[PDB]
Amino acid sequence: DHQLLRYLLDKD
Amino acid sequence: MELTPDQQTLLHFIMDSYNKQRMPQEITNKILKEAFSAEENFLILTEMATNHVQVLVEFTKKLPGFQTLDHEDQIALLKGSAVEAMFLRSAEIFNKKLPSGHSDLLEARIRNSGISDEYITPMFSFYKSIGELKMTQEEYALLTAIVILSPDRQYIKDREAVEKLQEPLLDVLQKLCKIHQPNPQHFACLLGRLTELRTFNHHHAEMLMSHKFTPLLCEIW
Ligand SMILES: Cc1onc(-c2ccc(Cl)cc2Cl)c1C(=O)N(C1CCCCC1)C1CCCCC1
Repeated sequence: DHQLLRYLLDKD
Repeated sequence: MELTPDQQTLLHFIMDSYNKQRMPQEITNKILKEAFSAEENFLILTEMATNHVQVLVEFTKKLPGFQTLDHEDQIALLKGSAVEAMFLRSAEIFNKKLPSGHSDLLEARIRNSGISDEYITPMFSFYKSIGELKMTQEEYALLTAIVILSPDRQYIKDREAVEKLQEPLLDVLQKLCKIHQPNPQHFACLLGRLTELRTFNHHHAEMLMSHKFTPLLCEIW
C-alpha cells in the first residue's frame, strides 16, 4: 500500500 | 502592525514552493482539443486529478517542518488532506489560472462526465464563493498549507508535532488579513472556506461508492 505515494514523497 | 522576521521567512518558503507549482500546457490543450463524450471527459478529469496530486505532494515536501515529521504521519497527512487540497487547487485553476474560454469548456466537460450534479453544484458554488473573496496568492498558499497540515486527520500518531507546524501558519494568515485588508472579518471568511472544503470529503465518499482511476488516485483516496 501507498507505493506510488511513498515514491513521490521519497524522491530526492 | 507587520510580520516578524520569522513569519516573513515562513511566508517566503511557502510562496516559493507555491510558485514552483505548474499545471502542464499538455493538460490545458486536452481541455480544448480532446473528443467530447462522458468517457473522454471523465478521463481528462482523472488526468488533471493525478497531476494535482503530483503537484500537491511536491508542494507539501517543501513545507517548513513537514520533513521533520514521522514518515507514517507524512502519509496520513497526504491521504487525509488530498480531496480538500485538490478542490482548493482546482478553484484557483478555474478562477485565476485558466483563460475565460477554457473555463467554459472545462465546465462543459465537468457537467458532461458522468459525475452527479449533487457533487458538481456545491463544487461550483464553492468556486464562486472562493472567487468572491479576491484572495491573494499568499492567502491561497497559506490556506493550502493549513489544509495539508491539519492535525485532525485519521491515523496521525503525533498530532502535537502537526499542531506545532499548522499553528504558526494560522498566525501568519490572520496577520496578513489585518495587513492587506484593514475589512476586519476577512480571516473569518477564509476560515469559512476551510469548513466549506470539509463538506467535499462527504460528496467525494458518496461518489466513490457508485480501477477506473489511476494508481496514485486509488492510493491517496
Ligand atoms: C477531489 C477533487 O478535487 N478537485 C477535483 C477537480 C475539480 C475540477 C477539475 Cl476540472 C478537476 C479536478 Cl481533478 C477533484 C476530482 O478529482 N474530481 C472532481 C469531482 C467533482 C467534479 C469535478 C471533478 C474527479 C473525481 C473522480 C475522478 C475524476 C476527477
